[PDB]
Amino acid sequence: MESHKHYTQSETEFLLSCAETDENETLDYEEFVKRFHEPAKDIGFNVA
Amino acid sequence: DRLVINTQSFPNNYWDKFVKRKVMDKYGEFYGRDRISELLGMDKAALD
Repeated sequence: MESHKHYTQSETEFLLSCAETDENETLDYEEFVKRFHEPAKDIGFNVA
Repeated sequence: DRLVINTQSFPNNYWDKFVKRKVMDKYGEFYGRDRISELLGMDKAALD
């Protein structure tokens, strides 16, 4: 998150909170993106 | 021309002697202040 340098601390912590993790304190980006990015695409296109 | 950036006399003939600091302002925030300064050959401590 902080190496990307496009994400502020607030956005980083919000993505942390929204992210779901197992007992290993680890998350899967594939699950994360399929859950959130694809749904937002078409509504964002409609708004644009 | 990879070398002319490290050269301190960058645009010696080109009258805009000012492009090192212009680039510093443009790309300092993301690519690392110190790393970009060392790529361009200038030194903040000596400047201050």
